[PDB]
Amino acid sequence: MSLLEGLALFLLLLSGVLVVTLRNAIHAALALILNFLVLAGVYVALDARFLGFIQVIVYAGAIVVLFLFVIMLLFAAQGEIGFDPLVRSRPLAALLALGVAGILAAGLWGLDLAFTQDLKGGLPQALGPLLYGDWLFVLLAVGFLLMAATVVAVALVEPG
Amino acid sequence: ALFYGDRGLLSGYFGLGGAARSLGQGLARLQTGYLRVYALLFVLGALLLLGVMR
Amino acid sequence: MSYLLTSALLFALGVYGVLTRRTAILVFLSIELMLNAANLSLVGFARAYGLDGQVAALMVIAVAAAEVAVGLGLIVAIFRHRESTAVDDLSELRG
Amino acid sequence: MTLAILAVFSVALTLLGFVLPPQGVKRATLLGLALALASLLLTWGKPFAFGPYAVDGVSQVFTLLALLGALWTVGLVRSGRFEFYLLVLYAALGMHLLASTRHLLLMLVALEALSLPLYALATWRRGQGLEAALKYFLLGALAAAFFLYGAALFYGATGSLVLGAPGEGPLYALALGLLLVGLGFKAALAPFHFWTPDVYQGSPTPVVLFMATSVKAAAFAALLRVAAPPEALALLVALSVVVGNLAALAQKEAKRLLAYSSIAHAGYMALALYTGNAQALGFYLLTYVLATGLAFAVLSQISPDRVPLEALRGLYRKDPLLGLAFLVAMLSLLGLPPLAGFWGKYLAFAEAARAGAWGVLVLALVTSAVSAYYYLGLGLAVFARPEETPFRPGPPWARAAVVAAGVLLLALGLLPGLVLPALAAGG
Amino acid sequence: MAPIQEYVGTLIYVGVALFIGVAALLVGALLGPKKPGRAKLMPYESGNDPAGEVKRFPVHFYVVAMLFILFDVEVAFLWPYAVSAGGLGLYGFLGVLAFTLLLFVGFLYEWWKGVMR
Repeated sequence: MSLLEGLALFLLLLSGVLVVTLRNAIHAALALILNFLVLAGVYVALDARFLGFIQVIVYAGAIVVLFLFVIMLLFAAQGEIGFDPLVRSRPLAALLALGVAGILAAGLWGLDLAFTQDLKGGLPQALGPLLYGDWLFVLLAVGFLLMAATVVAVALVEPG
Repeated sequence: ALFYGDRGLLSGYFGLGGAARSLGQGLARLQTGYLRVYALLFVLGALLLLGVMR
Repeated sequence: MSYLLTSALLFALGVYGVLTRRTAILVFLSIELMLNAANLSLVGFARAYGLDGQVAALMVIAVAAAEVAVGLGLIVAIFRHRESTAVDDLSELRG
Repeated sequence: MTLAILAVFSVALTLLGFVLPPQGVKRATLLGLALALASLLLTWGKPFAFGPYAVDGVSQVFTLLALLGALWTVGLVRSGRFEFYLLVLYAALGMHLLASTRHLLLMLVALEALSLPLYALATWRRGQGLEAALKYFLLGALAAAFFLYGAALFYGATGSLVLGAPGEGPLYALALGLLLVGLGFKAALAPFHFWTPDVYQGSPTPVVLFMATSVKAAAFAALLRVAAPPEALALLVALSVVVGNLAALAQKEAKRLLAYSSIAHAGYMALALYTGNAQALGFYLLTYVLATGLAFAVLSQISPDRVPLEALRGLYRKDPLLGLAFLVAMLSLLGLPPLAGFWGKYLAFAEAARAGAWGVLVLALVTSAVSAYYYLGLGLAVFARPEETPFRPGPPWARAAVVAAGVLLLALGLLPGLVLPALAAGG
Repeated sequence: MAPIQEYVGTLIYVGVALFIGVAALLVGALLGPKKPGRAKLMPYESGNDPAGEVKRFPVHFYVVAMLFILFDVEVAFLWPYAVSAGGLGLYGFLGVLAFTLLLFVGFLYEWWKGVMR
């Protein structure tokens, strides 16, 4: 737990800080990939394992690779061009950032929960009957969402 | 005298109409058209709400 | 519990990104980071409330993917012909 | 099993449109939507739940409204791309799902389902339409993030991702807030309203008809499902009505003016949220949807891209019936007697005062009077001398549609004791 | 399930592999002639410009990627069924079939339109 746990959560926050900070888009996205690795690790430590592995495969493997393809296909690595920096906004942007943590912090403060259930590690073995099961409708809805997504995305490009 | 006073009264009411109009376009000036502007105004509003909730 | 707090923090970070970023794409990424903050919190509470938050998170990932595909499609269409994306370059619509 | 019909037609027409002329596909999509509404009438008083999916009186009324809007918006659009129908179909199902469940995550998936295809419907490709589409997608995905972390925090304060779970103190409060954020954005309540002016003005008019009716409908439908507290309600109302009407004053453009006005209107409907009567809200949205659908059908018959306020003028001379109908729409949206808009407004105000929230009700009402400036600034603008203006005077489709909608409006202004008897259980 | 014990072994494996790779890089970097000159650093082909100037790339790579994300999401969902399958009975199979056919209608659409494009 805490020995490495501190380390892993620290690495998470650090990574996020990078992805929001670095004005190299590639560097950014890549930092987010690092993030997804650590996050998947923490998922597993948190007894969610399958979700961790799909997190790497889809989120890290697929999604951000499509992203990377986009920023490689369009350049944009040097995002900060043509400006309207409106610098008076950076500390105001940073200000608002602090607050959304504060409000969540408060709601989670003085909150104790029973983080003890025998999840048995979130292997898909026990997840399947939920997926096709209680969540089957949510699933089919999702699938439909994906189909609609593909046709949308296709008509969205489709120069003619 | 009282007549002109009354006329002036009517004109002052017009004054309020224009005050609401003005306030309105200040509120319409609130939207610049820059997306970052809309995003910041957005988060701002939301924090205002969550503040109200306690 | 540390995890839920960190998820909230990550959400905050993604917020800072979205407000800061000049380019569309990096805004979108910050959004993605927020989404995952959500997923992690879901995982913690799943471990607390018994595992439905996990499936939740999965569905979420799928949702995210769909909107990623669509959103990148839009980002491409809007500035394919057009030069540097910077989101302030479109001011035509004003109050 | 309206859902069945919807999924079936969408999935089928997807591949079918390869083999069909785009018009054939239009005929198809139209047919499908109307059939789904038919199933809705035949199920009145037959409420049906399956999964997290649940059809009740509310789902019934609000998707009646939504389906109506979808049909009207497809009526106008003759583009020879079968997808410009398909997307509408998708979106419609998405809205149905949104109104039909208490499951926060299914609600999320439903939200993506309805919202993603509208982003693509935002492109006539006119240079604004890309700006509109952009703002819409970015702000939209942001709100996605919020409603999602909200569902996670609801699952946080309590064992369920389904609404109605018992609920804690401050964490529960926080979670309900995070659900309220996305669900509020989708309804154009202030100060989440910023997109509304830009997107209505930017998107092609008929699409905007679709949005401004169906979307608002579905959104309030899902909103009633949430447990929202009085103080927040007060805030949202106040801001919506104030900024809505005030900024609407500043509006030189019909669509944008209508956007701000619609912010004020979301503000008014939010009062029903105090008691969540839904017979009352159902009614309000019946009246509003009819009037607005009408209004944007007319704005479509002017120009798809943009309509300025003067363009509305002299409309009476050109077509008498459309002038009159637009007038009626302006009055129903004003909430003046004897129109159904007055009974919808009244029903919301009645639930508001019933909840004993007075100052809020008052402000809402005052700035609702403010709204009469632009509502007459249009409704009467109908009678002025026509300036040089684009006019394409419709098919029978549109004439009979707009007039029918108006007549349905005023009919229920005088006899809400027809439909109002059952916006309830369905007697 | 299976122990946490092995996964830590996985972390080990990663550490060992990473260490060996870095060691290889260190041998490369340390042992060489080293002679930067303007000519050597310069990309390729003698008077150069192979890359030249190009205004971005075919979207075909984007398309392949977006396809891949969606179909991979499909597989990410298909995995939990693939394990508990005979356990989920005919109705499970029927659900998975529904989902699969849905996304296959997706693939079939984008095929008949195709991405030669």
